[PDB]
Amino acid sequence: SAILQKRLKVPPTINQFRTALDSQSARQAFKLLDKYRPESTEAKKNRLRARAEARPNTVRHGVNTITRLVETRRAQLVLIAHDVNPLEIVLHLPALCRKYNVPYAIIKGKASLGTVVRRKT
Amino acid sequence: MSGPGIEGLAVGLNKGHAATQLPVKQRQNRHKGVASKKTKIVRELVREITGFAPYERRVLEMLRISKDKRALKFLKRRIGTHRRAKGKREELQNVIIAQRKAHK
Amino acid sequence: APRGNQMLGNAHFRKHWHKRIKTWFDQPARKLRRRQNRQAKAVEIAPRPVAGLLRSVVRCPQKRYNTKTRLGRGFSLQELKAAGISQAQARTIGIAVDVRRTNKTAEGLKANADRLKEYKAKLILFPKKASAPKKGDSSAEELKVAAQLRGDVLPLSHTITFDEPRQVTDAERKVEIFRLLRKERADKKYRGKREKRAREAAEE
Amino acid sequence: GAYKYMQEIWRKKQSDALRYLLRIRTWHYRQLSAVHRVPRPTRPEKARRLGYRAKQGFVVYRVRVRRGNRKRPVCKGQTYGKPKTHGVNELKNAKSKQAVAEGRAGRRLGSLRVLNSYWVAEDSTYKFYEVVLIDPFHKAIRRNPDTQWITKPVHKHREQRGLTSAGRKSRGLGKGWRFSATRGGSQAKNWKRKNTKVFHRKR
RNA sequence: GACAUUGUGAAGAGUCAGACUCU
RNA sequence: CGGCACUGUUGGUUCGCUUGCUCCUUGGAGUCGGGUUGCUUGAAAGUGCAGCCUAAAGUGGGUGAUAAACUUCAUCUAAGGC
RNA sequence: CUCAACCUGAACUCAGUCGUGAUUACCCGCUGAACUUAAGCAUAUCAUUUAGCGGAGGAAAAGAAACUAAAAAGGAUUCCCUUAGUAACGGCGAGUGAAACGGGAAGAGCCCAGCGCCGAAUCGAUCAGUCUUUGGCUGCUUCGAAAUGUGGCGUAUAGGUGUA
Repeated sequence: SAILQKRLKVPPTINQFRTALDSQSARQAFKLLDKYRPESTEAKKNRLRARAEARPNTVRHGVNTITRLVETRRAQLVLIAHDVNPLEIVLHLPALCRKYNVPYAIIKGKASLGTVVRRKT
Repeated sequence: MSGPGIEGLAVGLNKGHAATQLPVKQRQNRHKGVASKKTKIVRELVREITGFAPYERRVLEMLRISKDKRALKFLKRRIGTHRRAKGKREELQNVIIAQRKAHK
Repeated sequence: APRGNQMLGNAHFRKHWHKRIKTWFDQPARKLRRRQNRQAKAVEIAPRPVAGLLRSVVRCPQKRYNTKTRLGRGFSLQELKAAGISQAQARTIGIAVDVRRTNKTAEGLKANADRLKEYKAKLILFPKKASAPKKGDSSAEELKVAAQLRGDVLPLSHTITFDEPRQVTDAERKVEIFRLLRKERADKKYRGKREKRAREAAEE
Repeated sequence: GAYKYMQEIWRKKQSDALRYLLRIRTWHYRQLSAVHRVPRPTRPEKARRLGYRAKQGFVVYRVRVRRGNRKRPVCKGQTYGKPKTHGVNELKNAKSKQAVAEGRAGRRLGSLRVLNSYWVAEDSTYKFYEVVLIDPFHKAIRRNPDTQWITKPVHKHREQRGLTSAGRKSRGLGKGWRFSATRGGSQAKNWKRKNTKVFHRKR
């Protein structure tokens, strides 16, 4: 399958996901992103009992949420995983962001983004 | 028309028992069919992304050469119905106009 | 071999009809069963009417029947609004609602509005909790009279009335009824051709 | 949301992007077994629209069905009858390929309940459908009052009884004079009613 | 024989006005 | 053994609901439709079903039983479910 | 090259579930004849029926209009009477052949996807308490499903915001 994907001619709207952020820019992006990771499991455990006895800025995720943010021009930066399968799930995000003038980058690793978000992918 | 000897006609263009018409209000089910603004934006963006089908490209070439009759016949054969063929031809003619205005 | 003057046979018995036979020996049994079911339902839902929801007044669709009226599926939303009853209130009060029917004529709307008003007048509403009555709730000596209604709720009347004798007027007598009917038929038949002639004349 | 975009993109099956994706996916599907569990739906929007939910108890299988007519299974085309029955080749099955795929999935997985299916690819030889099924005995399904209906005995083998959406298409159900042949819920029942000789008690 | 599966390049001819058709 | 009606009591649950005004909003694709083939129907220039090719649109789409254009309208809202 | 993720795919006598096979009167989906009638016979008829295969229940299926119709209009499904041996089909031969309106039995309505808002507010195992324990209720128990989106509002009668 990998060989076939390399061999066949790829239309531009599909090929745009092959060229992702370079290593240095991706490292900078992840360094910035890790500063706003959602609430951890340990943090949730510590917060739960305190709240029983008694929402900062965070990275948003989910294609529907990100699409709503882009269409409302509320997102300042969007990072799209380069390996989303099926690809139709995110095939519209680059064009939508470019249409709404929202900075966007195709970054390597849906697993990496899920790690940033305390998820799988 | 009602009058001496006439209380209503059973035949003719004026046939019908006399009654008072209430104002017509469109039912909710009638609304289905109109595109929303978001739907129109979605369709335009998806068109920009995906592009055109081979028969659409052939019809575009026909319209470029200004063979409207041949384009209509081809769309009748492919799409199937005169109504749909006319609609598709009008859409592709709008595309031709937009491309001409953008490029030249 | 038919012989002599006969009506040509037409019996449809060339299929293996012995495999599909239906008898009606259980007609009285079915009658008794439905009576028993009605009695059980009446006991279950007493003191509410056995027939169930109240139905609307309708005019039969085609011109062969449009001089008659019959019971409908329910009351339209326009009818409920005119009678001042919400759809939810009708549902909990026991009034059939026809979500598909729509009114296009004041007379038809008003007939059912009057029917709803009369039903509301005849309605007896028991307290939600017997101890504490509320507003709109019927009074105690009214509740003491409550009895189960059998048959259709607000049954229709199919009696035919005869118009009072009157005087024949000269205006009535002078009309040419047959010529009027033929004129209407001719106008409807030749409308389109006259429009075509008018268009051709306009172009010329 | 993004689901509208997925729907509109999937409506453009002749575009270059979807042509390439379908080529890759059809090649991949051709190399697997006829009925094969898939980890996640390939068309999440379509699955959601048909009734799928990303919840424990919903599973997806892929079924490959050979295309074309249904050759009449007789030896050397020997029919042994009148000429009206001699046809062997141009005979079309009464059920659609999608219904056949649903039936195959249901037969293979007798412990689950087929909910629906959708088209995913095809070549000149095969058609590929993804069937959404539900485990009627998982607690996530039994305790949810919305999916409790499919966990009842009357919904066993809907796809073998022609009750799924695809299966119902072949039964000719509907309203009006166009669909009058199946009054009562089935053509067979209507035919029985029409052809029954009725003997009233008093006649 | 046609259509689909059927993709990626060259040369020639013919149609046009960069496309199509063929070999 | 069940069913009911009323009392007590245990657990869970209720910022709702209707009508007026205001502004915003509103939908199922290899599906529909078309060609051809086969079966089927009382369905007759195609009633229903299916194979292959083609393949949509958005006041759009379906239907109004004689096919087609251009016209008056009327009536629903398919391709998801109990 | 080390380690760590995800994706895809495996092995387990891993923990706990589920399916198989019977029954034929009725029910649902397929497959599918010929005898016979036509005084022959091939379309037609028998018949969309014997036979064959599969799948449920106490009923099944259908079911809340992409309906009927053309009135001053009806209004889910199922069933009965009537329409009616009628319209229609048919080597227009033999033969075949409905439906709406009308009168009745019974009558009950609804839920999603999508758009939009809240956005994980949702859920399964396991542990520990507790009860009326062949199942339920509580959790800083521990794992996992879920942002490729579980739940709440909400579906054409629309719906939602604010307001009286």
